[PDB]
Amino acid sequence: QVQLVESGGGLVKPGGSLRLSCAASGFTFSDYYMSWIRQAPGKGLEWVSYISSSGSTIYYADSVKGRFTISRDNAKNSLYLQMNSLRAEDTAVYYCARDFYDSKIFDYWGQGTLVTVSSASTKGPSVFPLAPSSKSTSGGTAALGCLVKDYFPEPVTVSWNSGALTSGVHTFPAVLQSSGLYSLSSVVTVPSSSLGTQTYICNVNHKPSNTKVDKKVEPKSCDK
Amino acid sequence: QPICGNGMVEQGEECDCGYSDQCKDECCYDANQPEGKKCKLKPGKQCSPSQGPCCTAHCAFKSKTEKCRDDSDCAKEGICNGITALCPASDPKPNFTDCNRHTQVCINGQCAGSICEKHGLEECTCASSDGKDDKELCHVCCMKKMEPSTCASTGSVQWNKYFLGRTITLQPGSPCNDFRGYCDVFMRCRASGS
Amino acid sequence: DIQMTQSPSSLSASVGDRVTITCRASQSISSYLNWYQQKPGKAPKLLIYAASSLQSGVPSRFSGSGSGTDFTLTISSLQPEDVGVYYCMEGLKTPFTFGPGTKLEIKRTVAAPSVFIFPPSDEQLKSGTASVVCLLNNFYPREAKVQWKVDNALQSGNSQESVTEQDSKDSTYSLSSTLTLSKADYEKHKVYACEVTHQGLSSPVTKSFNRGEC
Ligand SMILES: *[C@@H]1O[C@H](CO)[C@@H](O[C@@H]2O[C@H](CO)[C@@H](O)[C@H](O)[C@H]2NC(C)=O)[C@H](O)[C@H]1NC(C)=O
Repeated sequence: QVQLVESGGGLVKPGGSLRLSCAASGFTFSDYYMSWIRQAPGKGLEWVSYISSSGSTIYYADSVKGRFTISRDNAKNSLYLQMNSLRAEDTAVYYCARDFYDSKIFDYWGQGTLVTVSSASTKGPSVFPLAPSSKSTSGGTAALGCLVKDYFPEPVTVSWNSGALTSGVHTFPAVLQSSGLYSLSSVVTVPSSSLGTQTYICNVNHKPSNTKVDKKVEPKSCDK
Repeated sequence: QPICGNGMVEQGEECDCGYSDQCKDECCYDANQPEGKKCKLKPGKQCSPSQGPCCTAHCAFKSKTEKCRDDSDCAKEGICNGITALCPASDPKPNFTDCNRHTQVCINGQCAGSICEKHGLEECTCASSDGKDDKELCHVCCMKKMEPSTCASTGSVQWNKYFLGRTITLQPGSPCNDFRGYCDVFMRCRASGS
Repeated sequence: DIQMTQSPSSLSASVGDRVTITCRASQSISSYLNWYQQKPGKAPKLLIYAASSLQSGVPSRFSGSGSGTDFTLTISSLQPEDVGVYYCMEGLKTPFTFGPGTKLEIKRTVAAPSVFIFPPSDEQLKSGTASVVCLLNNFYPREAKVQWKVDNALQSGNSQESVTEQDSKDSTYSLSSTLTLSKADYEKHKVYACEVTHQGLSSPVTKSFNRGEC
């Protein structure tokens, strides 16, 4: 198979520099050209760099030349993309790709990594459960959710039931609260019987604050 | 299907100013006119701009010695014939003139072959043992007539008398690697998928 | 300078409708052009490598075409999982240029939105604020209208509506608003509700709860 994993990317102040790495698990990494393509939050894709198998050919884009220094290590199977003097227009998600033996241009891509050039500061996400109906009916009518309040840079991951719960899960990027605060809510609808049968918990990983919170959602259960 | 009304003028008709709502050209009957005058040239008119670049807006032939086709790598500036509304055939530029960003030569009044045959040679495809063998594919190479073993790059001690330290690079769209690839902008031979 | 135009940009059609997307080129770009499909949150995927060539594993309904300055992608039969944003990228005369992007939704029969109301958590109440969430799930179209009649007083605005994308599995939407208030605001009113005015609902079905939340 082919799988590319990208690491790095976060909240960088205007100017400065940042490091980005691409790990290529399975393919003859020394027999394929590599490349980077990025997309802004609300724009289209845009190519950045194109790298030969053993160096000797390193191209960039006219909008990044003098700011991006790219490198690779075929022995370590890694693809570094160092970027310098970041401007506000560099806030985007950067995608690792493989520009094949110049054929079937980019046969595979990675999931990317968001880069935020905001001058703000990272804030820890508070987690609050959205409880289901304690006066439960039957036949499958129920719903539960988690609220990630005041989380910032952007990126957050939500895995209900540690990846077991996938069908019926819904999540969509949040909007700034008054004082520059993202607040995302994830919601899943489950059978009314399972509401009283299984235990349902949301696993949220806030990579930038490096805070991982596992909050279970249970009915109101008043009069304890 | 040679439909009258299309912006291009086909056989049978002589002018295609278009439908009435856009037929700004007064020299031509509208496409939505009676079939007797179906996209026909108006009476008492000499030409129409749709016929070619050698016509005036007042439906009169552009005079002779008036430019109609620009100068090209292998073509000289075309002058209007003064007798027809189309630009006549341009006189070709002289043989073996540097063409296609100096990668080719002006043969048959067009741009084909390569600079190799300018120097009395013929074009060939080089090959390297190890390393950046791709770059050599987008580098112009030349050979003696019917002597493939003489193949060597333009920018070498061989062919130095001809090219003088000029590693001529193929233009994008030119085939390479014995037609297996086509040279790209980044000077990397590419093609023949899979 | 090569200019890449993509028409249409927005496109809504039902299942099985034949779909054509045209990538317009300023000059004679080469045939080394590939079409890619992207879904939100995920990454783009190869659809059609060079002019009229199907990539292995891609559904076989797609069919490319085109030469010179005009290239064409043809979806023979549109399907629920074909919702997404499509791009055209050329080659060999191309600093890896990407087309503007053809967005493509799907059309389906109107479905009943499942409406659920979520009272805030107790831990947030001690912090100083409170957030009540109204939820609409698995509906079509995007048409929505949410009202927060706290103590029957139709105050509005602290709600911020979040609209998901179309689930390819069933071609439905989802939505959610978030009413935010303070502690004194929480005890300011008695009974809370959220009103829904989807066109597929013959009546404005409203889910409500008392402040006791139990
Ligand atoms: C001048 O151009 C003409 C037109 O192309 C040349 O005529 C042909 O040139 C090619 C070039 O390789 C030859 O292979 C053909 O044998 C030529 N003749 C024909 C009938 O095609 C001509 O050779 C050029 N040079 C001169 C000195 O006239």
